[PDB]
Order: sequence, then C-alpha cells, then structure tokens
Amino acid sequence: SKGEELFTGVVPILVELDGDVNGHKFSVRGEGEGDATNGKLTLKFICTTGKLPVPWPTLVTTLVLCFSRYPDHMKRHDFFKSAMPEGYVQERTISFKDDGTYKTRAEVKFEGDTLVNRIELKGIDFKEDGNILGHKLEYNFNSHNVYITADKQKNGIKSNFKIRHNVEDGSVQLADHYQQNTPIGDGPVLLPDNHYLSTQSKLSKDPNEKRDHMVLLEFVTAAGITH
Repeated sequence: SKGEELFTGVVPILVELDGDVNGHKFSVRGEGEGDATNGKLTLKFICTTGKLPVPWPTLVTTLVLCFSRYPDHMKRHDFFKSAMPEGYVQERTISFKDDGTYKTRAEVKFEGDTLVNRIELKGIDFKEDGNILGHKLEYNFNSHNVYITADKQKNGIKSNFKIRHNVEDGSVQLADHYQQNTPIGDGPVLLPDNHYLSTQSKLSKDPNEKRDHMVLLEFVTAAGITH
C-alpha cells in the first residue's frame, strides 16, 4: 500500500480526547512518537482539565494501531496503514462488567507530518462506588492479544476482545471491547485475513510532571498468519 510508505520511520504523534463520564467533562492531550518498523510507541498524556475522573489504564486502548509492526509476510493484511494518509475511523463500545460503558469515536489520520488520533468519548451508567469512578484499578496494563477480522461490508475491520484490568483488592475488572474501523477516504484499502496483534504496554510517571498524566510505552506486533 501507499499509506505504508508513510510509516518507514519514526512518526510524531498527536492524541486529543474529549471525554464525558457520567457528566464529568474532561480532556486529555498526548504527544510523542511511533515506529511501525519496530512496533514501538512512546506517548505522554496529560489531563488538561485537571484530575482525570477515570483511571488512566481504562483509557489506554482508546488513546494508534497503524503503528503495529506487521512482519514482511503479513504486510498485505495491514488495514491500518493502508487507509493512510486520509486515515480511518475507530469506533468502540467498551462495557465494563457490572459497571458503565464507554462509547468512543476516533479519527486516526495524518495532519501534516503528524499522525493524529482525535477522540470523542461518552461514558454512561457508571457506579460512583465502582472500580472506575472509585479509582480502584492498578496503574498497569496486561499483555494481551487482540484478534482482527475483515468487515467486507463496511470496507474495514472489526474486533471483539476483553481487557483484564487488575483491581486493588486482587480481583479483575473486565472491559469488553467491541471495535470497528472504517476508511475515511474512499480509496482502496487492505482487507486482512484473520490474525491478531500481540500487545505489551508499560505505564509509568514523569517525575518532573505535576499534572495528572500517563507515560505509555507500547509494543504491538501482528501475528497468526502461516506464511
């Protein structure tokens, strides 16, 4: 694909989220860089409206899978890069078991030389005592495989998966993701055979930063295709 050539090296990233959870309005802004050659992603996020009303880990999936390393033999199954530079829409429903639901719509696309992920998030039916509004989740993010399938009808891809968030008390908060991606342009895109992305993520803090923030290191690498 032509989009793919855009990802030949380190690409600078902008992320912008406008959120509303149970009425609590907040905004997140993130900056950094991605490298699809090595499947590597480094981002620093700041809650620009003050304290974040939800826990940072819950926003990880929402806050650029075009930066997944697709191995050479899988290059033809890389929807995400193929939709660039005009980009793609990534919509999700995230149901937190026994708790509220995020609904998200994002556009991931190049603006100038910068890959931008611009997100609207609405959160509803959250329990004030729950693990989310109650900030009961550990500051981390498990390794995880997410399965990608083609959606020929929508000319894109879809994915269902469960994210397991560790709770303080040693239990697990499940977050059921239903995901759909569709091209923003009307050019041709790569529709993949079934495969999955292998994710590892490291959450940390900038010791110099006073604002409520997350430093995120991510590796994502496609797999599951025979040869």
